[PDB]
Amino acid sequence: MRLSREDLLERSEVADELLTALLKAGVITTGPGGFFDEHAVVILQCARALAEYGVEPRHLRAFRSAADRQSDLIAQIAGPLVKAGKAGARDRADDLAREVAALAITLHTSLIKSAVRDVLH
Amino acid sequence: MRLSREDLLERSEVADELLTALLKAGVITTGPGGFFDEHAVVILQCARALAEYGVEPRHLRAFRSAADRQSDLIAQIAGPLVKAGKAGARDRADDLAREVAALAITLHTSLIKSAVRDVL
Ligand SMILES: CCC[C@@H](CC(C)(O)O)[C@@H](CO)C[C@H](O)CCCCC(=O)O
Ligand code: NA
Repeated sequence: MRLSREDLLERSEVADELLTALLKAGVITTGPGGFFDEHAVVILQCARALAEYGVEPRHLRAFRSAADRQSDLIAQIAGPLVKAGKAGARDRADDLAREVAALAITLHTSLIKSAVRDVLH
Repeated sequence: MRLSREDLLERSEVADELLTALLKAGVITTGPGGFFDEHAVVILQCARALAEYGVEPRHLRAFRSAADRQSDLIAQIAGPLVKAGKAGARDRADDLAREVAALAITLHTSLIKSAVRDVL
């Protein structure tokens, strides 16, 4: 989805001032057309909950820098697979790259959960 | 959630060689108690599927590197909340620290999904 700023605030139930803080810290960004996506809703809701635990938007800036680097590693794997999707009537040619990107994200997420478990216990 | 190496191989359904390679490369590890967790099963499952698409275990090292650094940032945010847990009559409670850690991971995952969709 393509959400305006106001659409994002309504869906997230977060204050405009928190969104402004997250934008100015580079944590959240608009997509290339200047809209927000569905992930922005979740990011803003998590950021609000985290602010309530004393974590200010500027302290999430590292998460974003790391996410961008990981996204590039994932694109290296999935990008060349865009052309390899089945293109029959019933197919959509992007599905294979999406599947591969999703596997990589799941892998990565699980690695972080694992590493966190270990450092907190 | 405390899995032996055999439990991990049977649950993940991957070849012994793949696990061996992932261990050697540092991508998968046991916890401090010496065993594997439920996350290891998912990691192995995903790694096998990714291998089928071209991704060698060696190539997953960059993922592991990054995940460890992210866990260190998460520990810095969540670690101080261990002592703030709602222990009740107990001496300890890590539930707040776990919640903060879970939020942070969700946020980070969502940041990745957003960036991937943009790049692709
Ligand atoms: C939200 C759940 C995951 C997310 C995974 C992805 C594409 O970001 O890696 C996907 C679900 O597969 C969101 C979109 O529904 C997929 C549209 C195709 C875009 C793509 O190929 O990257
Ligand atoms: Na956009």
